[PDB]
Amino acid sequence: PMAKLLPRIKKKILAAAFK
Repeated sequence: PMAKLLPRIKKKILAAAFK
């Protein structure tokens, strides 16, 4: 998607994975 929102979500998911 042109919107960075979805890639950002993925990045946040990886961030949430960082425990």
